[PDB]
Amino acid sequence: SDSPVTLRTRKFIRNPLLGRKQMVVDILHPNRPNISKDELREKLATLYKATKDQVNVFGLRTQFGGGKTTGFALVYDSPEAMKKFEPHYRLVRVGLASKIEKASRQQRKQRKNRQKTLRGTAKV
Amino acid sequence: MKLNISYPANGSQKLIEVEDERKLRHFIEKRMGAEVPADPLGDEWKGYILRITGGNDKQGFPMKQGVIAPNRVRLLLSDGHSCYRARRTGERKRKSVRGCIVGSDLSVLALAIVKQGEQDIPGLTDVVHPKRLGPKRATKIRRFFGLSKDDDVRKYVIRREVQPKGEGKKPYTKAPKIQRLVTPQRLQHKRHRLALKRRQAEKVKEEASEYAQILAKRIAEA
Amino acid sequence: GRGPKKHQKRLSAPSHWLLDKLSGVYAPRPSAGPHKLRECMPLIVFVRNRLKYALNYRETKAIMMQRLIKVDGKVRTDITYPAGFMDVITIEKTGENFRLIYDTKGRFTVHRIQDEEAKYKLGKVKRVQLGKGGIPFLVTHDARTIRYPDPLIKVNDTVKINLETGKIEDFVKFDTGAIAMVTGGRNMGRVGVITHRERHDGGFNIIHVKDALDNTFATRESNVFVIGSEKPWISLPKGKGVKLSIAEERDRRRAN
RNA sequence: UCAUAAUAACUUCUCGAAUCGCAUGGCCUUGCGCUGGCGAUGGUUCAUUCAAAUUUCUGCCCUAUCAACUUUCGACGGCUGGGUCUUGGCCAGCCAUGGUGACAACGGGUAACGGAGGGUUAGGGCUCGACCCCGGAGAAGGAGCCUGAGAAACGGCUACUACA
RNA sequence: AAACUGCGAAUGGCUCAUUAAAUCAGUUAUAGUUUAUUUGAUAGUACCUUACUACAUGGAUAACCGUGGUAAUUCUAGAGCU
Ligand SMILES: [Mg+2]
Ligand SMILES: [Mg+2]
Ligand SMILES: [Mg+2]
Ligand SMILES: [Mg+2]
Ligand SMILES: [Mg+2]
Ligand SMILES: [Mg+2]
Ligand SMILES: [Mg+2]
Ligand SMILES: [Mg+2]
Ligand SMILES: [Mg+2]
Repeated sequence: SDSPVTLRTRKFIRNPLLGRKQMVVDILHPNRPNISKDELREKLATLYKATKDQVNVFGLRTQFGGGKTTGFALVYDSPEAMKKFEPHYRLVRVGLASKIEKASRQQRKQRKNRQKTLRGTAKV
Repeated sequence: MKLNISYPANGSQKLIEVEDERKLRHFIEKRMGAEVPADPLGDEWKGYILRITGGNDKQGFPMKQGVIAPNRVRLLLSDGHSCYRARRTGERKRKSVRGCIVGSDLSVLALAIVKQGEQDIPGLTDVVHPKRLGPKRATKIRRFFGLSKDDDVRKYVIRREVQPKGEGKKPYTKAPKIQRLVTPQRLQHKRHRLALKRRQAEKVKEEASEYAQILAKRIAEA
Repeated sequence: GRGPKKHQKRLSAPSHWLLDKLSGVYAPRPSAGPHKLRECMPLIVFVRNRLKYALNYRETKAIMMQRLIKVDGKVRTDITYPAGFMDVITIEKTGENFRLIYDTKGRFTVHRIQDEEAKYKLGKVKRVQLGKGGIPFLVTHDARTIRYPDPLIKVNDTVKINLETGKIEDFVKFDTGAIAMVTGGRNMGRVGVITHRERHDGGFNIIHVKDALDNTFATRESNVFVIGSEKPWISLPKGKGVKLSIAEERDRRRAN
């Protein structure tokens, strides 16, 4: 939208234990619906002099009546730290990791139960 | 009446079926572990001695040796019993078992060659299956090739070439990594155990010496 | 069959943990060690529910066994190690040391010690006997066994044990006029001065404790913890172990 | 008669490491010589932890159209032993005649699991509590048992009855 | 990978059939006991057996190869190793 998106940061803390920085991000976006997770990430990256792959955000809940969203933002010191620390479900949604394709939960359990009737190398 | 003949020396296995029981007549009242001549089975079996090793009745129930009964019985088996595979720690199960006395009402009987005859049965003596080498313990290697205490066991290891995954690469060999062999690591571990043991030795004695020192000076001033 | 329990219910968890009631059905269960479980404090609660580093179960589990948290200078990879009283928690990655001391509300607080208070601990003498070889030995409140204590440490004394060798620097005798902290009962986290000691044969002797505001109290020697002979040997949390009523607590907020 | 120490002996003589990884470094009689840390698993005793198991005092709804109950074959107790992780009529032998009850024993009913608690009440109360928590018991109905620190386990086994 | 070994499977979940000094509740004791796990300590011993050795002892068994049985089970046997 024509009106600028205002960035805010509260509860900022430096956490070298996971090699990241934790904070809560506030958005002031009047006269527009909301901001996507993607465009939120570059704005954080350009504010913290980091890259898109340096930044991940968890959950954006828009405040009642619009014009404001809040959420938890996570920026990392190194890209390797993000890959080693950020959970796999977060990696697949942001796009730089492949989903671990696997069968259905019931089918895997049924697949396992058939194995219990087999012994030795006959299983494979 | 199918017979499963085994040849322990050559590791040969073949099944031959006999439709006429009169050649099995001398086998009727025998017992598991009995060495029996196979003259009626001949004439290709002349000069051959067979040992009874068990058999299955017409219902597939195995023979458990030591059960003196020509019929089927139910026993409470356990971990070490010879016809039960316990799937749980301490679990016991009652299973049908055929007695050790061989005879009629039997499907397959297991045999073993005891003494070689002057014949060549196709499938038993004609084939000499190589033994699945080989020894893995250090002393077992030492006794097998007759080494000495100061010989290098590290090089007397049985090889087996393996063909790579059709890539045209150079084939290599696997080896039975020898266990219970002396390494500097094992000697270092033995050195470390005594090193830790000795370290505790002065620590307790100096604290015992120390605690005596305070008591000595405490009583003097008291 | 019958055996020890392995789960814990969130509703039945100790109150001083200050756990969210709607977060889940279960609560962390301490394994064993610096107990009693009533009261103690799991490592996960200390790092997740007090520092949020460590936001949920996965991250705190990663932190625990990256070998970055030293309880009393010792590496602990137990996600639910029972951190207890006077225990020193160290995070070299951020470079600070924490100590667990009860506040007036009766709950463990995030107390900070800078550089030198992490070199020792105060422990309460629970047992003195003769060892396997006629060797006198001493047991503290944190299961620490000392194989050679001073002969004058009888019972209930507080010994300053060094945190990299286990040796005793000094001890405080349990007598009137010593600075004491109440570690149990209704007066949790209250620091005062021992005034009276009445002996009742039967194992429920009472100790009278006087506060900095001339307030008289009473407690058993199962909850009296000696801190200093003339002045406290450690750094007290904010409030210095003085409990204020609901009115004065509100007034402190309105003024501040 | 504790902690602990000491002596005389004993044992189908327990433990006292024939286990694994990383770093590989020092010394002099240069021998494939002597030494060197961090860990992993495991190990005797003591303490500790999660506990478990018994255990003291007090407290349970209705019923006399339930007034005497227990004790042959344990009922109350004493002694010796066995068994148990341990105490104990827990059990085996010998001796004595005790134990409970109108302050309700014993027996019967419960459409009774106990409690923290729910509903409704000025005070005093009435009623419910299978059920998000603590304790108990059970896994079609009884009994028995192996493994195991921990089970009389049942998504363990064995036997009988019913069902299938 | 398979298999041997170790650990867990005695937690959890479900139900309220039995049960009226019984369970349970508050309060006591274990000086009348056991305890996997965790935590801290903790063991020097010329004791005596093998053909002997400590620069290091012995024999089996899986996995695997091959031969089967029974209509059928998370049934298993015989034979060669390790
Ligand atoms: Mg049960
Ligand atoms: Mg614990
Ligand atoms: Mg110990
Ligand atoms: Mg008697
Ligand atoms: Mg007796
Ligand atoms: Mg009922
Ligand atoms: Mg009902
Ligand atoms: Mg059973
Ligand atoms: Mg349960």
